[PDB]
Amino acid sequence: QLLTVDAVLFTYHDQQLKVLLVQRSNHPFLGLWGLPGGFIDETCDESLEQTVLRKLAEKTAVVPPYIEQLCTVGNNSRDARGWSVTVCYTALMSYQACQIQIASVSDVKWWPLADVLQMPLAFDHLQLIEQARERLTQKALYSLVPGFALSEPFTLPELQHVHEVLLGKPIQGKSFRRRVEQADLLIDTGLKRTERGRPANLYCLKPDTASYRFLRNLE
Amino acid sequence: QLLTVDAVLFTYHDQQLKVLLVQRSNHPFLGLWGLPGGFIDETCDESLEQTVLRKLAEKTAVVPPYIEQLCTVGNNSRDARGWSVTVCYTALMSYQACQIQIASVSDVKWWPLADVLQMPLAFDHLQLIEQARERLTQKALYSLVPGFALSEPFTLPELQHVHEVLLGKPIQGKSFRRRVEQADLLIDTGLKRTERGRPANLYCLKPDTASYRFLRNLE
DNA sequence: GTAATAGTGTCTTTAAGACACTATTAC
DNA sequence: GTAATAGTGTCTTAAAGACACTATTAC
Ligand code: NA
Repeated sequence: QLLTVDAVLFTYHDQQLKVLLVQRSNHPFLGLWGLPGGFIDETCDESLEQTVLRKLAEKTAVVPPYIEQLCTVGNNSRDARGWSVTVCYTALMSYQACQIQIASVSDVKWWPLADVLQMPLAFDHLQLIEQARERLTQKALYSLVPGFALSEPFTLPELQHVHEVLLGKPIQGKSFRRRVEQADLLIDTGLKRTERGRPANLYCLKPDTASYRFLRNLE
Repeated sequence: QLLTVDAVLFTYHDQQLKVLLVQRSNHPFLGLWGLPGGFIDETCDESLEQTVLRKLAEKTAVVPPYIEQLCTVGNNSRDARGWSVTVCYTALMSYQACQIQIASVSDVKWWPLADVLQMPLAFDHLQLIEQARERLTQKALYSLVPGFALSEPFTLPELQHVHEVLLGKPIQGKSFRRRVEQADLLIDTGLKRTERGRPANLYCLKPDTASYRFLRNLE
């Protein structure tokens, strides 16, 4: 081993992306903010994914609905002690699902993505986060994967705004709706949610939203 | 460490993909065919990529023009001797650039992709290879990355046929030519290659072919 | 009624598919 | 001339952009 498994976990709340951060309880950089993650445990971990799920669960108490391997970083500069390797994942979950737990804890917090990009973070985690969010931004163009950051069920303009924040620009609502109906990835619950407008349909994500990719990108 | 760094290295020759295999010089499964790869050497390797390149160069004497990290596999099943982690890459290079040297050698061979899918390979390298070509097949739909498997310069129908083999079906020549023209990724050498037909333009790949993605997928 | 937010109709625009038509070589 | 392979012109199709329109709530 000597290897590490980290995760960049995103969610959406307050019309913004937040990212889960954990304050190191060990040297070096004890008390610096970093990504959740840690060493492999061969007694309970049977795959790398099992590890990153365990590290997340140990902080949020829930297994997130979406988890993709992002990349692995390894070199002799990211850590002053020498050669270090991290297998990094990207994940999405809903904010309510775990806000309650992380709040009664001080070494764990949802941070506003936008802020984070200004905080000094452990090792190369800032870069990893940027990489994660870039890849996420890509998925905004050709999947409905961002949906996994919402609570279920959700309205279509909720989903849309999440995409909009990721692309940093508005999206033709009509285009979005067309794509959604076509891709046949949402389950209409028949319920509605009203918030200062016409009541909007509430939908749940079909599982294969994770694997489904659009043939054309948005712009 | 204890980690390993492998590569699925493809090329194209005789209207088919071949993949570089290396016969294990060590136990276990000594003499079984597997991917080129190996341990990290902290004296001379400074990033993971430097490792994989060194492992490839040690067998081909050529640094491949395209290399992207595929994924990292780690669990307790793929190796009977317990927990095992491989960081695996996908690479492309041209066949002639390398054939000469590797024929001089016996524990190294270009294999026809189509065949490899039948012979037994070390550990989980079969799956890795399939992931590799699956993703390569994806790139055929929305990049010109397959080009890196050809020798420079090459004709557009040469490039096209490579895509066609990856997609396992024929492609509309006009569509391809439009896409290529629009993406402004080829350099016309003003040279021509005549082979049983009208002479065809010879082209070189602009470096940024590696990162360029089309807005719409082919079908 | 109005303000607000959800959702549609429909036209224009983009880029791919289909495929017949031309071009340039060896013979 | 024919056969072969490279490359075009152009109509049709699929799916996004733009944007005016209707719908359904709270007040
Ligand atoms: Na990866």
